[PDB]
Amino acid sequence: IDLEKSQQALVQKRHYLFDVQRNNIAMALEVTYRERLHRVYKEIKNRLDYHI
Amino acid sequence: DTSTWFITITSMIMTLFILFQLKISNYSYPASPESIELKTQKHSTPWEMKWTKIYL
Repeated sequence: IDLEKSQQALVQKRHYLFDVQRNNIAMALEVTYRERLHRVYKEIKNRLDYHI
Repeated sequence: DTSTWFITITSMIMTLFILFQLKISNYSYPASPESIELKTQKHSTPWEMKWTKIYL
């Protein structure tokens, strides 16, 4: 009994953490694209603030 | 009485020690039965360790 569940324990463990590695890198590209759209507004706000 | 001459019994004693080494050789010791329970425990524990290594 204890070695039958030892089969099934590693097949629910592995598919959870192998999609966490999908989504831990998925957030790494959104927060570097959201900060790409935001920064290009910041360095054109400096010229909208300087000449006044 | 003080009997004599001895050519008798002593050749009929070593035929007897083919009998007594036949009967008493087929006996059973209670202790040997406690030894076979020990090796069955360590084998499945290593087999579970072979299953734990099949996990790890």
